[PDB]
Amino acid sequence: IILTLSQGLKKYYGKILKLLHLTLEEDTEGLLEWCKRNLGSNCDDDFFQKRIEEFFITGEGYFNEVLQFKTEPFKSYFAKGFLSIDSGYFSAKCYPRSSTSLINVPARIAETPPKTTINCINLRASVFKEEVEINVLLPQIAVNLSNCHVVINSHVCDYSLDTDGPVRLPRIYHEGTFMPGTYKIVIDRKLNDRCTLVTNCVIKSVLRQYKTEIKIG
Amino acid sequence: ILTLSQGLKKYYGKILKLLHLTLEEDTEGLLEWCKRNLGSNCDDDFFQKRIEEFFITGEGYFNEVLQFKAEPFKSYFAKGFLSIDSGYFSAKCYPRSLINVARIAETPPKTSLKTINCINLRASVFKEHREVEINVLLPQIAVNLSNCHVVINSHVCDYSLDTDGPVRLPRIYHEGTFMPGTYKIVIDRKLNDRCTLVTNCVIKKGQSVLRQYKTEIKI
Ligand SMILES: *[C@@H]1O[C@H](CO)[C@@H](O)[C@H](O)[C@H]1NC(C)=O
Ligand SMILES: *[C@@H]1O[C@H](CO)[C@@H](O)[C@H](O)[C@H]1NC(C)=O
Ligand SMILES: *[C@@H]1O[C@H](CO)[C@@H](O)[C@H](O)[C@H]1NC(C)=O
Ligand SMILES: *[C@@H]1O[C@H](CO)[C@@H](O)[C@H](O)[C@H]1NC(C)=O
Repeated sequence: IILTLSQGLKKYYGKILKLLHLTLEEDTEGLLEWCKRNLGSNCDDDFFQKRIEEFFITGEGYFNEVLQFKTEPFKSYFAKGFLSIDSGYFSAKCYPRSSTSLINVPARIAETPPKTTINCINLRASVFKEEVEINVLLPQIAVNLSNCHVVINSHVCDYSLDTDGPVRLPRIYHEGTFMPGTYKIVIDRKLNDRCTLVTNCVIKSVLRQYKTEIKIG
Repeated sequence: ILTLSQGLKKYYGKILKLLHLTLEEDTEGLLEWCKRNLGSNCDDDFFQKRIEEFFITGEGYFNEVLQFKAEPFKSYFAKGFLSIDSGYFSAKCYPRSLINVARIAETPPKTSLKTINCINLRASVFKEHREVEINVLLPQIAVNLSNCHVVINSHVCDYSLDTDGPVRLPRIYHEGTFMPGTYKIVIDRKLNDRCTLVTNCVIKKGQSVLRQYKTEIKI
């Protein structure tokens, strides 16, 4: 029943990741006693939501691994670059606002007449002979992966995805829903053979929309 | 003739001198290292452009030679930051992946840091361990250290200083002189006993006229 320091931290990280809408499952059993024994405060959804908000926006100086700022085992506050929120089943490298100097979340675009090296206003494809990166500029327009293993980078949180379907982006709640403005999807060509991305390619100052299936390898 | 590592350190030395971070350099044999390894000329124009592309208009990946896009620097396996280390001075410079750079009136204290009432300075003491940070908000107004060893952080480049006098900040040239918008000065109290920082404390509604009085921060 009693949870150790690392186990309680991993459960704390697991719930924070689920509120970020990065994972679809969680394991948060036993977190109430770990908080009231180490943190000393309640760990309800309000506590976490405020912690996520304070971390990604309105950040102030240093913090701790429990994502607490200040203007017993987590009182050292030797963290300002980034924080590695790792629950054991899914890891994420999240960057605080203290490192950055997120949009406030749309419309549906009309249809234009190929669905299968592209020419999209919303997509930027780069090929490094060293991998393939497909940067997107319209994060609300989704890019569903299929039979793929990617790592997506951003200015809010970097992490790797293998679940097929819609890409899960972090979403902060502070007077509304805040989503990143743009994210980049890197794909290792050397296991990713049958990887297919289905997206909506945008053609031009009115914009147009047509589906396309971009496959790598 | 200079080896690969030695040529890189001299390459870093010239970039550091152009950044106005160091006052001395060792660049003898650097042109031969460039035309033999880089394949391009290594004049002040070449370096100035490399500094320009690195700190502004940066786009994606680069190499330790500050080039963006047997050729030992064609793999472009470098992201995040670059450690410009010449052997005599190290600096962790971050690419964008800067202000453009007035006199304030005078007001009538001459010396703790718990209270300095400065609009230009934000003094924090981290009892969280053993360190003192004095954030500055007006980089043009200089803070001269005396008998001190600090490490200054910024959004352009982190490095440590021990030379007494004005703090040396990076300066990028692109249609003008660009300096960082704000820098942080950390001081480890646990060798840094005789440290004295002399700065211009800013005192005194939106209609408030701006004022200035000298102050000597003792640690
Ligand atoms: C975000 O947008 C919503 C739109 O209704 C608005 O109500 C809210 O105040 C905005 N929040 C911020 C922080 O801009
Ligand atoms: C991604 O999947 C969702 C859910 O089925 C779908 O509505 C959307 O159209 C897909 N993406 C594109 C670009 O079609
Ligand atoms: C700085 O001033 C110079 C000289 O007028 C100008 O060319 C340059 O665009 C300015 N840069 C910024 C960022 O204001
Ligand atoms: C620092 O040194 C310069 C040297 O010219 C001097 O003018 C200035 O008054 C000193 N103090 C400050 C706060 O800059």
